[PDB]
Amino acid sequence: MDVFMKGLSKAKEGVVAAA
Amino acid sequence: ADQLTEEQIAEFKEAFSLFDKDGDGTITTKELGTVMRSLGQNPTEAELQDMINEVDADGNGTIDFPEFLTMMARKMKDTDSEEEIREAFRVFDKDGNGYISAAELRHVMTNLGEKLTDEEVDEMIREADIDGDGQVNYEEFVQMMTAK
Ligand SMILES: [Ca+2]
Ligand SMILES: [Ca+2]
Ligand SMILES: [Ca+2]
Ligand SMILES: [Ca+2]
Repeated sequence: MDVFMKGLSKAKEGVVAAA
Repeated sequence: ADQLTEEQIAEFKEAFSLFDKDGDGTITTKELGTVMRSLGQNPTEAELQDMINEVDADGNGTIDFPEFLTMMARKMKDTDSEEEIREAFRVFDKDGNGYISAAELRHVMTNLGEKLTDEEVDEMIREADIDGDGQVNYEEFVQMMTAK
């Protein structure tokens, strides 16, 4: 989905901040 | 330096062609729904129309490479990010109890071939546990992401 594809970036760079 | 570089566009361009199976440089509702179907989903034409219609600037009912490029940088503007943040809770919260439990978080991670250790998941819940209710709610979930 247009927004679904947007989520990939959030789980990519955003999840990195964890460690 | 927030200036976009030519090499960075090539990095997402290669991934872009994977979603457009037609190879015509454009994504059609049939191409997205067909691959979206693999995600074990069954959306309707009206539901997809609102999603694609919102970012359709040429009114051609398809997403063109430059339209796609705008969404990729749109993350910095955080315009639709609010929609994804609220929608993501629905996918992460499988039980629909309105609260995400520890057993529930491991399930979605496992389907994607991802898995961490209990201590890693235990510490993650401790840090995100702001209200101290023992579960993560929409309040903690939206508040956890609005950090500078
Ligand atoms: Ca196409
Ligand atoms: Ca369009
Ligand atoms: Ca739940
Ligand atoms: Ca909590």
